[PDB]
Amino acid sequence: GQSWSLSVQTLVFITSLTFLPAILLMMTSFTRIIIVFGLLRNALGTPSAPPNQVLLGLALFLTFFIMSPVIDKIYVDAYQPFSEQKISMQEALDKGAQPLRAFMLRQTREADLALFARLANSGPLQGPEAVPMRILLPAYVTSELKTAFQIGFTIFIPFLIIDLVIASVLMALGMMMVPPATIALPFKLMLFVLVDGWQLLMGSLAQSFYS
Amino acid sequence: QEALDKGAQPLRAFMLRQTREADLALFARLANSGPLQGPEAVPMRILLPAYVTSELKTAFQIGFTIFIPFLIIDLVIASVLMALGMMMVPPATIALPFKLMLFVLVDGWQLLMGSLAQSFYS
Amino acid sequence: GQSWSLSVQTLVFITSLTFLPAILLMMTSFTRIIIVFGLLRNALGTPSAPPNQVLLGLALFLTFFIMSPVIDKIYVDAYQPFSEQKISMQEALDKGAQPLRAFMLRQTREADLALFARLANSGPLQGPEAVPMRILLPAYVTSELKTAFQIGFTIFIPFLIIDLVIASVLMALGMMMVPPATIALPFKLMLFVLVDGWQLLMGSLAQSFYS
Amino acid sequence: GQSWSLSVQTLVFITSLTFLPAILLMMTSFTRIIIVFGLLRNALGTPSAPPNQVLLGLALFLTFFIMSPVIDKIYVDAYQPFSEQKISMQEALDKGAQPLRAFMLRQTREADLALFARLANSGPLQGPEAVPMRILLPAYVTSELKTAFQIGFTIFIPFLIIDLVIASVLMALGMMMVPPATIALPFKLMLFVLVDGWQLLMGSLAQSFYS
Amino acid sequence: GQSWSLSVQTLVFITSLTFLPAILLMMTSFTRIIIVFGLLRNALGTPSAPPNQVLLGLALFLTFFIMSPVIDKIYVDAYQPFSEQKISMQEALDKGAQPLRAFMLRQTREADLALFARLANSGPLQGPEAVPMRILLPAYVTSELKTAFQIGFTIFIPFLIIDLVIASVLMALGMMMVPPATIALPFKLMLFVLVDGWQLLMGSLAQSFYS
Amino acid sequence: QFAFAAVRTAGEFIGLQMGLSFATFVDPGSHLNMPVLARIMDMLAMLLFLTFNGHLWLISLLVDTFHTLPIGSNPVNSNAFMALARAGGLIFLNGLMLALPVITLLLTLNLALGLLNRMAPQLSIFVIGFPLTLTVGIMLMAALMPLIAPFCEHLFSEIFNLLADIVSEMPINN
Amino acid sequence: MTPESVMMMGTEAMKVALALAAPLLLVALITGLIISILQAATQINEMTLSFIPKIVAVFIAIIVAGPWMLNLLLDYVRTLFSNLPYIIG
Amino acid sequence: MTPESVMMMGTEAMKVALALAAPLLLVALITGLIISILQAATQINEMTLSFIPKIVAVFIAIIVAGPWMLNLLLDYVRTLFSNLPYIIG
Amino acid sequence: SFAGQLHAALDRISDRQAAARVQAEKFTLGEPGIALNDVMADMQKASVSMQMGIQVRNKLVAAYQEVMSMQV
Amino acid sequence: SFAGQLHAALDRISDRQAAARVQAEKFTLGEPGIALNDVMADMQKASVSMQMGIQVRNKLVAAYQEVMSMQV
Amino acid sequence: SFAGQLHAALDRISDRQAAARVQAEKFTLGEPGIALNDVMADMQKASVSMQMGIQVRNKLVAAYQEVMSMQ
Amino acid sequence: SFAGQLHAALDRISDRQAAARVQAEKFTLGEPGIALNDVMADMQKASVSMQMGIQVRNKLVAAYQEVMSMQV
Repeated sequence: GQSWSLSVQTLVFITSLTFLPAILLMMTSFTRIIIVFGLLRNALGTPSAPPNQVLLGLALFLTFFIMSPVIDKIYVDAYQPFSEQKISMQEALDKGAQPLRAFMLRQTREADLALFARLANSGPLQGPEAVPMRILLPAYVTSELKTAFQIGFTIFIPFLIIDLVIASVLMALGMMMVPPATIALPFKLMLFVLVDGWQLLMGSLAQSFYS
Repeated sequence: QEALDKGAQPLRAFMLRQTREADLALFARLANSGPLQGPEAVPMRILLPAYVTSELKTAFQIGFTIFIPFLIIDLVIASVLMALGMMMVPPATIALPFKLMLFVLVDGWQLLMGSLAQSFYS
Repeated sequence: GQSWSLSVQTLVFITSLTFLPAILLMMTSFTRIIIVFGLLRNALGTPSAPPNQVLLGLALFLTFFIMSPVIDKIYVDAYQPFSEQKISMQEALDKGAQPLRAFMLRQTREADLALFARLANSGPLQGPEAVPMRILLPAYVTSELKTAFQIGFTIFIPFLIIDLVIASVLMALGMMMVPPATIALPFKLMLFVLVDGWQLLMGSLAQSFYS
Repeated sequence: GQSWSLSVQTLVFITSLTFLPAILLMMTSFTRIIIVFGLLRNALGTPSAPPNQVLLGLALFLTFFIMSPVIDKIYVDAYQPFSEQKISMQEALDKGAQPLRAFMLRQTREADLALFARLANSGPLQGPEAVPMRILLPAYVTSELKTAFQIGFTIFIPFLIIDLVIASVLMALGMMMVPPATIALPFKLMLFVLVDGWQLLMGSLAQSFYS
Repeated sequence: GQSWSLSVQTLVFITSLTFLPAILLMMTSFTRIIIVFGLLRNALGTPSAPPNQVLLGLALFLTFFIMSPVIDKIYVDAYQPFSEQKISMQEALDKGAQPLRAFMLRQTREADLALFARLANSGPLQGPEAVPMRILLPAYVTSELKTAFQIGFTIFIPFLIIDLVIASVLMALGMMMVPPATIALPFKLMLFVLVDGWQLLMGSLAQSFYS
Repeated sequence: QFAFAAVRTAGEFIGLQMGLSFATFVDPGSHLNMPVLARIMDMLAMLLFLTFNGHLWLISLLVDTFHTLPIGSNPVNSNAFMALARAGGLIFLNGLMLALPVITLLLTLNLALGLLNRMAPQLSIFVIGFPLTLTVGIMLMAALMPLIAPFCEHLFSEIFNLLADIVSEMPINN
Repeated sequence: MTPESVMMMGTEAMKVALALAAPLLLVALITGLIISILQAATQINEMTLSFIPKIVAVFIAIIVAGPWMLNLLLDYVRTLFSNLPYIIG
Repeated sequence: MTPESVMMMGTEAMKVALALAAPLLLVALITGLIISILQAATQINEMTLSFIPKIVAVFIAIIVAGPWMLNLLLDYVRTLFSNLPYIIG
Repeated sequence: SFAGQLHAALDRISDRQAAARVQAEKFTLGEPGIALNDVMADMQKASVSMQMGIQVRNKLVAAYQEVMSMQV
Repeated sequence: SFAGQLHAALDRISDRQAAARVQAEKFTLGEPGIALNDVMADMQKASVSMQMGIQVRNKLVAAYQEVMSMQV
Repeated sequence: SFAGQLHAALDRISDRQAAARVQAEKFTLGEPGIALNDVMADMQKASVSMQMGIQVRNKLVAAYQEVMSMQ
Repeated sequence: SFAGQLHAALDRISDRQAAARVQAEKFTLGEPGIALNDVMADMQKASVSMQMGIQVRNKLVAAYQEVMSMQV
């Protein structure tokens, strides 16, 4: 097949270097991670206690570790033929996107993609392995931001229970105008650090992403 | 010189449905344009602001109805908290988990976007 | 021999000048210090009683002092052979980063390191020293975050005790329905200034860093 | 001694202005004043009633007035030999900053400079004048925090007395559910306006800070 | 007394515009009014019920109207001569602030100027009008605080009396539980709006400020 | 926003009569009671603005102000800022007029409960009083909604009548 | 939108609150009344002495109420989201 | 996830609330009851003379309880954190 | 005095710029004794003085905003 | 990995520039074998490589700043 | 320390600029020994050194302000 | 149809550049029938097309950044 000239190959590569770090990271890989981290920070009872830069760096590292396998697959299948000039850029794009599309489709829901297809008026697909990139992304994004909320709620529940029980016992013992939050916050923090909330939570999130 | 008009006519036709008759009439009164019994080729000076304000109005109308369920949840949790003698506990740390649980449980995103698309269509 | 030309060397230096103050300082030494400062600010029962700029300046001065021996080590081991062009940047960077890598390894949690290694799917290590910085950094961040809250709860304890005792003694005589928070603040501040919490706490955290 | 070129002179002159809001104001001039004002506003029982802008403007005016001797000394000893270019700005900076260190020495705690020097692991420095500038500043800031907390507690005590007396008498009158906060606040404000607390408070703070 | 170039004239004009929220509004015009509005909300017994977005907006209307003679005097004697270009640009600023300085003296206490004059070491000298601006502004703020509280506690007492008397009949009638705040709140606002104290309040501010 | 603010205060005052006035003590953190019964009317008011016109009536005022004020060297007239500042005024006036049924009915229940002290001085209003008021107070809200439908229209026209005269009588006031 | 459409939305919002809270509100007062009667007939009490049983009483009511209270908010919002393209027009 | 799981999640979470608070609330309630029956036979009191006994009874109750109060907290949250890769599906 | 020093600097820069403009005006109508290199150098010096003034003004106003826009 | 790829790219850029420089030095030393049609071409290609590297650096740092400055 | 290193770097840059300026002065005075092919090179070296210095200053000040504006 | 149109535009640009390159390659090897003015004009047209393409790319990416950097 025809091959694009180098002058336009560098142009398209540099242009892709604008979108790929921003959007392909924001709405593809760790949006759920940052959402649940923010929710956990809120639930800890001390908002903005961990540095935002530290949280973002840790989230990025966990994201890289999570997507290491698919990154390796696309890396070999794209670069190595491209490095040896085996394939052209046009076919290399699709060949690299195929495993990424498969991984993205592995995690999404069904009703979201059905609704999106019905909205887009696309013809029915008898085979699941035919969703275009136009229709794949929004379904994955909405599935991710749907599961993030329930994971965050599950994280929230124990701290809510602790706050409720401490407020109830304080008011039963007779302290009405005593702010429970300023008293329960050390207890919530101790529970979290003693049960190892950070390491266990990130491990559980990684396992959930794997399965 | 004619391609611009040919490409703009369908867009104006689509936007006219989303506009509102009251806004069009008020802007016609402001800009001293011919009202007529039958609408025909509303000028650009009048059509665009009417669409802008109509979209703002419908956006606020949808936003109010989206906000209402969370307000109901806040009201009920605050009432039950106050009734038992916990008037000084902040309901925000309590309401928010319930709000998020309801939002994820009712599958809010998919039906919300579907409703918005259907409203835009008709 | 191999090395890098002057243009690429200065390009790398300028690029590293962006990361160095933001993250190489944020997530390496004083994140737990600023976390402890924020926790103390919350414990004092007053938002931003010590100004944020003053807190950040004190934390920066404290971490500069703390890292002084490692600073001298990395200076005498990298800059002197490099300021007289007796070594190339390629291995000078590794030699300079080695002592900081050792410090991070010393201040790490074995459970976190093992979990991160298993997540990264790399378990061929024969000794703790041969770990890569890629797997060392997140574990170090997690351990520092854990010890930050571990110190923070201990910081919280005394003010909680004061609040509880003042509330109990205040409401035991029929004054149940009046907030004792406004009355506990002067006593907590008096106790802190009388025990000299700032100077004692700085030495305590420095000794914690020295383990 | 030689003099820096005009380019680097104006470069450092512009660069210092970025540090000016912090290094000259926050850790040198009016941290005590702003902390005392914040604590007084807290003690009055209605924060944000004295607006933050007005409070900061008053603090700026007070610190500008109280820095009159050191400002004049640095102004003469720097500008007068530098205006007609008889000495280099690089030595004029240190010669003008020395009296600022002399002023800092009086206000700082004499028992914390030794602690900071031991933390920095500096060698035994004979004499009270040869203290390096890198050690004086954090100790001065810590002393400022200590004295600000002390002054805040001292100001708190009379308001605590007033609140306790009012609450006790109102509860002994034959009614216990009356909120003393809304009742004692007008009495505290009337007492403060009768005593004219602003003028005498500012005078006492200036006297304590100047000596 | 010469004029300036066009470039410098617009440089200081925009910079002077930056100080407008601080140097001219919060310390000259309505610093008393905002405190009255804030305290009145506290006195009403309905904290945070009137939004602070409209209260601040309401205040600027009143202070602009009460400052109309001053600004109109500036318009006549500065804007018109400036349009004729028969007055220097710097001359207008000097000749516009001077009548304002006499205005500030009217709304300043009798025994507060002497504090800063001794503090600034300017000396008594002679001439009440011949006073530097450095003394006028902080003294104006301090005086404004004093009169704000003096006009403040005037309004607190009538509301506090109503709260006290309604609680007294509770003990006589057997209502000894007894919730004082909930029952008294409707009666507080009914008398507040039946007599329409706002018109009395707005009228009081006009005459008291001018004196 | 005076029409909004009067509506905002009316909802808050209803809440303060049952359980939302516990911030009467020293300044707390979050209000603990603000979104309970304020945002219900803090945002319903703007809908009634959209029932007639959102910006159309305000824009029509702006065009007419240009006819009244042709942009010139005429100084801004005095004795007008005070009048619009004096308008609220109606913030508490119309607030209580809407609050006439809720304030009276809740207080009558408060008075009725207190009378039981002579039969039992241990009524424990911290136990029984709050639950009893909440159910009645919430019930009054649903059944009093139609009363609010024309009432909000009162403030809109009255402020419009106030605004129409100010922008029209000011140019002839010079 | 006619003004009826504005006010009709505020009705069921309060009614669901009326429907949801009433089982919990009634339990709180019923338990209090029993102790209030116990607060008579040798009336020795501290202030109310009823706080501990009241918290437990409504606590068990959460188990008794449970799902159908949660299910109330689930369908009402779906009805509200069903008319979003229809409330505007 | 169906709303039943949330009720199940709530039920297990709320059941912890009763069990943990049970030793503290029971000892406080019986302490008032113990005084009240002992406040016959010249029932004369000052106002309450009962709050301070609640302190020491509950205070020692927490001490004797000790770790098992925290031990349950360690286990209940650990299962929920471990079940995060399962609550998704 | 900060105000006095500021006024002195501002009048000095304004006067130098005005003198440069007067020099350019004098040269533009063919007056004798004026050098093109001299007028260009004066124009450049005036421009660089203006640049320094605007830079220091921006830095100072930013610092003032930062110090006055904090929480007390 | 990212670090490995960055090191490989920088090392190959440096090797290209060093080869061009040594060829130019051999030419200017007078040693026969360089026709001036290779040194200039290699220098231009090295400049192209450096331009590509600096553009990639700018894009990468911009993206990193954008993703790091997000308000979480 | 960092302050000492910055002071040394500034002194070095100023020394290079001063050497270039004095060499240019010697050339323009007519003093023999300058061939105009080294004064330009020295001026360019001084300019690139100053450019590197100002770039480093910009990076450091931006980092300082963004780390001071944190919370 | 947006990505398809963009790919068609890139296809046309690359095809024109390839045609210019192959024509120049055919000329420089001595094949008759190719005119120097013709190949120069074709190369200039290809360069103009590439410049138009890069201008469009810059405008589009600037618009994208401006429209997606705002806060909702």
